[PDB]
Amino acid sequence: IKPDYLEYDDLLDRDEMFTILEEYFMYRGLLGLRIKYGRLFNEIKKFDNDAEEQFGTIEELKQKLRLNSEEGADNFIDYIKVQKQDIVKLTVYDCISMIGLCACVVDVWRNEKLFSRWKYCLRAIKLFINDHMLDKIKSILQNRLVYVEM
Amino acid sequence: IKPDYLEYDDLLDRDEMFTILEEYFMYRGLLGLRIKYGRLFNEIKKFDNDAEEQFGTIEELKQKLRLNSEEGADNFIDYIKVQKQDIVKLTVYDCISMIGLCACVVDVWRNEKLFSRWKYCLRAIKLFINDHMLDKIKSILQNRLVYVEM
Repeated sequence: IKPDYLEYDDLLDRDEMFTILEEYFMYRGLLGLRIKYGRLFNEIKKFDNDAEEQFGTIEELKQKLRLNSEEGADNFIDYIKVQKQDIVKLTVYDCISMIGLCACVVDVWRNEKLFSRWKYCLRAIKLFINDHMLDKIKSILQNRLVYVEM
Repeated sequence: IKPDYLEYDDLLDRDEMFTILEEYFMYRGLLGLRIKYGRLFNEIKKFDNDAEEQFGTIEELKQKLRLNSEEGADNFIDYIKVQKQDIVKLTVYDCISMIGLCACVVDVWRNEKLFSRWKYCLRAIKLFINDHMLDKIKSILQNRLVYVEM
């Protein structure tokens, strides 16, 4: 049995980055941010800052993609595919920003009670972030948590 | 990619009983019951009646097992082991009541904001309900859904 990541403070080598992200989008997407997070989820939360910088404000994105419309989730996936298509040399930081964007998007859906749309965040991550990039994100998070400790 | 089960109205061969129950406990444990459910979850919700008849009221269990205490999840698992011990020969209907019991317990934890405890419902199901029994539960649900169509 894997741990629950909601209040988890570490990122061990045996912890699977994809599972962490699944639990992150589940809890953020269903419960929201008025909940205590552990140090792990609190580090992932910091990715929101990167997202806003790379892709713009969530307000602008909400309007551009009509996120709460019937087509909103499909519009978000299309947007992610456009980014994947267009970024010439994808970096781990593009992927970090994309995780943050998914997180800001899942908030819009939660606030609207479109609870099941959190699943699209996972669909988006699988399209955009390969296993090599997941490993790089994992190592970044491990280093940042060590720095927080020390 | 499997469908989302929150608003799902069917139960097909490809839909796995354990995944359905994972999502049921996740959604009920995190969002609660003031949410639109599909026909599938609405049938599973009927298992609450079986639970109360077989195991007693949630108020009795909450007290007996000190569910919201530090030890509450472990007390719940101990209790599941007790029931399995005391049942002479387990039937599909014992397993149905047990699913309803998990559901009624997850409500108590949601209400207390012990949000990660829903995971213990899955541990309980794995201890109590084998794949043979899950198959039988699936058949029963499928039958009940046909009646709802008619």
